[PDB]
Amino acid sequence: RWSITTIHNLFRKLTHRLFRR
Repeated sequence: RWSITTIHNLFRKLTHRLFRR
């Protein structure tokens, strides 16, 4: 369970390798 409200932006690119979906 990944609860990322706005931070999702700093992850969508940072962890894009994992959250590529």
